Amino acid sequence: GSDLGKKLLEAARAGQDDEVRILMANGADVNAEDDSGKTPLHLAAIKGHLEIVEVLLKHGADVNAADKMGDTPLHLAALYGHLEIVEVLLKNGADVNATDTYGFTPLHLAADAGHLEIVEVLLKYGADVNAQDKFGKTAFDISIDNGNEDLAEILQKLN
Amino acid sequence: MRECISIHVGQAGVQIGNACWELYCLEHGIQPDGQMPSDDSFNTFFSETGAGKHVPRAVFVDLEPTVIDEVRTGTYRQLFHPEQLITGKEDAANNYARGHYTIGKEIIDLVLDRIRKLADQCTGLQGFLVFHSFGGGTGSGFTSLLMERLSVDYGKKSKLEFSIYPAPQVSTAVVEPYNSILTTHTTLEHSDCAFMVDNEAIYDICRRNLDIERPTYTNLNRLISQIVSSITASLRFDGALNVDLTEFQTNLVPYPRIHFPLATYAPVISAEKAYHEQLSVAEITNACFEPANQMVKCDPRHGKYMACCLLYRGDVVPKDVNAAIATIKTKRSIQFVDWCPTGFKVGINYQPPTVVPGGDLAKVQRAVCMLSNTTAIAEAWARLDHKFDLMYAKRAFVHWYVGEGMEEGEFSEAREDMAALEKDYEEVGV
Amino acid sequence: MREIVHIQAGQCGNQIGAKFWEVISDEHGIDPTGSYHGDSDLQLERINVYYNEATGNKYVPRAILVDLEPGTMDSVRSGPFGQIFRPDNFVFGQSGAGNNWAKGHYTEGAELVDSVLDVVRKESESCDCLQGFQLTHSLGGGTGSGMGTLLISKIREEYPDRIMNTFSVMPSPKVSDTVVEPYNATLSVHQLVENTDETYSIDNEALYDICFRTLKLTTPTYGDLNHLVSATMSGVTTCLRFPGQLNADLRKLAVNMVPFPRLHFFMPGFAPLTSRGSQQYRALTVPELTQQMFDSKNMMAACDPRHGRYLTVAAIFRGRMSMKEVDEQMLNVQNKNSSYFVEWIPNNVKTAVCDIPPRGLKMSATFIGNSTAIQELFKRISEQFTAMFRRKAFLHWYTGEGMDEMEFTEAESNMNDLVSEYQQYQDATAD
Amino acid sequence: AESNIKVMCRFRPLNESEVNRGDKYIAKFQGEDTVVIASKPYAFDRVFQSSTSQEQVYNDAAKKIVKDVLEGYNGTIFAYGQTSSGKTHTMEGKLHDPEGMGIIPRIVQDIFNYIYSMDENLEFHIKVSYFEIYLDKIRDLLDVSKTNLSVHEDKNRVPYVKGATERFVSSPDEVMDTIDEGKSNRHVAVTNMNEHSSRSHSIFLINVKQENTQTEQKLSGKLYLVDLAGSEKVSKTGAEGAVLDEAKNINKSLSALGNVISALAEGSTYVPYRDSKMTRILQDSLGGNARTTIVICCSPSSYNESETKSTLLFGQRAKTIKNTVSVNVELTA
Ligand SMILES: Nc1nc2c(ncn2[C@@H]2O[C@H](COP(=O)(O)OP(=O)(O)OP(=O)(O)O)[C@@H](O)[C@H]2O)c(=O)[nH]1
Ligand SMILES: Nc1nc2c(ncn2[C@@H]2O[C@H](COP(=O)(O)OP(=O)(O)O)[C@@H](O)[C@H]2O)c(=O)[nH]1
Ligand SMILES: Nc1ncnc2c1ncn2[C@@H]1O[C@H](COP(=O)(O)OP(=O)(O)O)[C@@H](O)[C@H]1O
Ligand code: ALF
Ligand code: ALF
Ligand SMILES: [Mg+2]
Ligand SMILES: [Mg+2]
Ligand SMILES: [Mg+2]
Repeated sequence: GSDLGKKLLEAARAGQDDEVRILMANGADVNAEDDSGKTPLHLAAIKGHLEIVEVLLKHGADVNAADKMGDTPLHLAALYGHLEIVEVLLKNGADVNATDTYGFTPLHLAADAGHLEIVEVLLKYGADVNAQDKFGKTAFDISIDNGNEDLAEILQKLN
Repeated sequence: MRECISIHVGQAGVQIGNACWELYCLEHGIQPDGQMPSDDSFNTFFSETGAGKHVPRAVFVDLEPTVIDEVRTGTYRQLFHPEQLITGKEDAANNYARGHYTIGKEIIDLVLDRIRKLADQCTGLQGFLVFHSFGGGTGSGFTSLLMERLSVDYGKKSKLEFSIYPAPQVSTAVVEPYNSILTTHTTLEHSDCAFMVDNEAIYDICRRNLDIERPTYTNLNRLISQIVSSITASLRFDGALNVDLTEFQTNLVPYPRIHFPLATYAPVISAEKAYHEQLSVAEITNACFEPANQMVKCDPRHGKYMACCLLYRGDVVPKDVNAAIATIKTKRSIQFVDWCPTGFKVGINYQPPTVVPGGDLAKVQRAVCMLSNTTAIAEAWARLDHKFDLMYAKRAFVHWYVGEGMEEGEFSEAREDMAALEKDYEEVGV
Repeated sequence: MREIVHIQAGQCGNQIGAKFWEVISDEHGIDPTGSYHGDSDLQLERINVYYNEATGNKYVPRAILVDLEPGTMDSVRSGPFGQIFRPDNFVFGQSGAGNNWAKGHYTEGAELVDSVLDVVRKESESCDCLQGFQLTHSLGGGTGSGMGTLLISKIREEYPDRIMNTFSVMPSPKVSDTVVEPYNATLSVHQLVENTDETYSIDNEALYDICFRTLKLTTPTYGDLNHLVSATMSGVTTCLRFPGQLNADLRKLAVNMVPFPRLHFFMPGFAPLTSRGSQQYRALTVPELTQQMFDSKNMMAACDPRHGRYLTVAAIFRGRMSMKEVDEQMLNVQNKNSSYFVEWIPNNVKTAVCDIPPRGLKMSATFIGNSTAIQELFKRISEQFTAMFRRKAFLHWYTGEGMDEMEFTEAESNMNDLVSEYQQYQDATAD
Repeated sequence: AESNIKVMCRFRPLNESEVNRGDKYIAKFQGEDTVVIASKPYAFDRVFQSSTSQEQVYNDAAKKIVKDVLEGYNGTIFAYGQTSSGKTHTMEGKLHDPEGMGIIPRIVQDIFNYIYSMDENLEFHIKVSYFEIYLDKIRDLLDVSKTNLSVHEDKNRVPYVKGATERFVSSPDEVMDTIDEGKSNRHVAVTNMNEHSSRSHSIFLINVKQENTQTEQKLSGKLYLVDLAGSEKVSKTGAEGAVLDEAKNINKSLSALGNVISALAEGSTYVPYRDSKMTRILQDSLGGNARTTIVICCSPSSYNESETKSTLLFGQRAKTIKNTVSVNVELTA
């Protein structure tokens, strides 16, 4: 949404808390997209900017907004290891089992990234342990493939 | 008749050679094409062709072509025959090992073949004058290789050096102390007499005496050329003193290893000095005993003399000289070793010093060059040895030499030889 | 020696490489058609170091352009100086490496490597006296990093006596979101420590920080970062490109800069720092250049030089200035800051003054430092690497390409030894 | 429990070249442990005079390493010296002449002779590898196709040459056939200093693995038996061309060996093992888990005084280095 949109995406990725608040008040589109289809929420979920994730969601950002690769902010906070953001998205209606263009789920991404605590929280919220990606891999298959013993033990019980 | 072959090695050697040969031509009235409208002693340094052209008895060698390319394209391109200007493709990269081994061994045979062709034109070859820097890979490594090979091919034939001692003001390599020690160790038993020229001493004289804010190699070489010409005038003109290469050794070298005389030149006056008239024989003689006019930075007052030669040129009378030496005796604390004839050796040439037309030096009615073997010169070795020690203790840069086929033992050996040399200067005149 | 063979690999390599060729062609008075239209004989004196003289009045970069992705090649050809390059020297794949070092090093890269060597051999065998190779690439991607290091090893095997020089761009989270960049950078550093003679550590962390903090560019682009890279590349190659005494070739530079074989990672620095096509004038003085060039704010590697000691330094001043003033200012800096220079390497700071300034500036200064503070850059990468490796994150992407987990362990071990070696010389005393 | 590196000095009789020139025997000897060169005494763990036999050298240098390897320890024996000081003579020797053979063929025999004596309920598994470091490349001496093997790290970050021919031997005869094969691939050239100058660093590795059928206990022992090439001045060797290129590389790995020792004797927090490939292979023998004996070779000629001094001072330095030696487990977490 115009000049305000580019500025909102920049402020969200830079972690400019106050500058995000100002642009919102000035009417910047909460869901203004970047060249990759990422909204200020995806950028804040990549960069680990919790306070910004919260202002954006309070100002009605789309929690399930998918970029051009089909990734939601949940897929991104799970990949980047941002536990506190993963808990915030889930508490605000994030699709636990959202699938990107590669058949990846936030669970595939947290397993591949090796973020034990994120996997524990995704499963709590209903992540499908049996979900297969376009490579025909489940979160458990990824865990054994990476040679992650801790994680494979964690996923074995359910799978 | 009494020929002397000059060998100019690497950049410093070649560039100093350019300055020396330019000055020799002016001194003997030889034009840049080898023609002279003016037998005579200059024949020791110049051969003559059937066409009446006078050709320097010299070889210019460098492992890279750029410096010699300037000689073969410059003023004086007709003075030298192309065969006496020898160049490779790749230099020694400031590495003694590349000069002595890797790169140098590729051109050594060709250089000896060219010196052999020059020696074949000599009826009474005295020996060689070798010009090189201590710091460069070619100047250090190639010179030591050449010196060893010349002792094999020429045996007992005299070899004198004009060595450029490194100064940080103008240094191009961090490894110069390594290259200096390695070349000194390797060349020591192959050289009869070596005149070190400290680039810092020359740099300071240019700044102080010639009012040159930032001296360049052009500035340094013009002044170096003046001292070289003074030392070689005894061979190129008809004198009584140091008329031959053997006389240099007899008069300046009391012990084989202690073969490093100190040169002091006076007067060094700026071309901008307008009202300030002509210096007396006493004034120029006094100037020889002052450290600021020295070719090497060191303190003779802290050392002992073992030989002294005063080479005057121009409007100088023997009565003026004797009067000056006598006053020096009553003045300065000028101490000679206990085992030595306490006396000077005096040379007088009636030709005033020649200056290059657009040069920094003023033309003087009378000049003097003092050649003295003093234990004070050991201070120059100590400075260099200390820099070597600092780096070597950490084996900093050593990998570069070892990679080229040198052994670490050669570094220890070279440094032990320098320590023995420092010990020799200490023992001499105890 | 004379000729340098230039290789450009991957997106970053080709973008920074292309900028290098346009900056140096302008300095040597060469237009986009290859014709010399300059007005100084100094511009052509050492033209043969980077250019081959082709039929007639034309000059052609001795450059090989490599990518596993075709798009970058098209962008280079379409560029200002795009037509200057030898058409047969563009060696491109169709697949890409997908930011995977293993695809670049063992898979897709290995399939393209021989086609590249065919072209490098042609350029090398045409040399009267080859100095060696200059590679531009990033360490964070797949091609530049994996294939670039594969090329380094292959070229070294065939040319063991030639100098291997790189302009290696270090990744930073500030400019790229790619998760696996620490893996790609650590796997590459392992290759560089063993296989290069000299590496210019061009850090995106530092480039971003200069653009944001000093140049006040709120959202820097690769165009902004590349403007600092091209100023640096011009500065560090001045000694190779114009007649001069100091570090005139790749080997003399290595001999002056590298006291220990593994410690060949340079921290470049530049002054004045400027933004793209912005005037300007006001020309910095010699004390200003001298101060600014030694400041943490002017370093192209995100390390504080005051946190370490300089083993060796090469300083290049460009423009018409007093050589006396340069000598005084340079001596002042090392007398006042004695503690930042190792006492056991005497006269370890070498200065050069080139009369030709770069375009847009009347006066400039380039610094090349071999500082123990570079360990800060390697520690930053190592910390990022271990955080991921400790949890075996993304490992199957690499092992799936035939790599072994042990290469990760070995690469990490090697980089930590490099850090440990820098620390040793940082603490060393002359005594 | 620890114990320093054992350094033992061996002087050879003056060679023909030496004798057929001036050359004075410069070494003087005090007791069974001191050599005196230029009134300076250089004392080692045991000094062997020129007259010393191959069986005498073996009995005092190795023989002890055989018990240790069998007990689960790691053993390293390497011969260091200047060109033609007797390195290959000490280590290889007349491989088949009973009185004339070196350390390696004697270890090979005494390995099996001790084993036949060992517990009947002890299962042994001996494998051997033989390779050279010629022109700074790890060339297999039992496979000519394997010309550039790589040094890699094990789980414990302990370097090892990955992919060398590992041959399971069962008899001393089986080992000798492979040493014969290995020797007959090892690069040799002619220097003015030595007619059969070794041009690579010979690494012979015995890998003994033992399991008790009742104790379910397993032991392992890596036995390194390195014949290094010698440090050489071009002046002395007359080394030109390919011979000199060989020399360039020998001096490089060798100065690196010295750097590793220097570092360890000085206790400098670093140690540049990552400098030569050789110095990474010996990494364990040098700082850690191996009982190491260095056999330093010297020429008693006055001609080779400088170099003999430098070999002695390496020895002196090396003798101070304390190893951190323990038994090898072969454990499963
Ligand atoms: N006086 C004087 N010193 C010079 C000159 N050129 C170089 N030097 C000095 O000599 C040393 C550098 O050695 P070079 O002669 O340039 O090198 P090289 O002999 O050509 O050897 P490589 O280039 O390494 O093959 C430094 O101490 C320089 O200051 C010159 O023309 N005059
Ligand atoms: N300075 C700079 N860095 C770049 C440029 N393009 C990409 N990068 C960086 O290079 C890395 C990505 O590698 P890239 O070159 O795209 O991969 P490749 O094409 O597979 O080699 C990241 O760290 C990017 O920040 C560029 O033009 N300039
Ligand atoms: N202790 C010794 N007694 C008698 N001859 C010896 C002794 N050591 C060496 N030699 C002889 O000296 C020569 C060179 O020895 P060698 O081991 O091959 O050299 P290197 O030390 O370079 O490995 C051989 O002919 C060898 O038999
Ligand atoms: F172009 Al890539 F990883 F091959 F960015
Ligand atoms: F056999 Al050698 F040096 F002569 F090891
Ligand atoms: Mg040169
Ligand atoms: Mg790309
Ligand atoms: Mg041998």
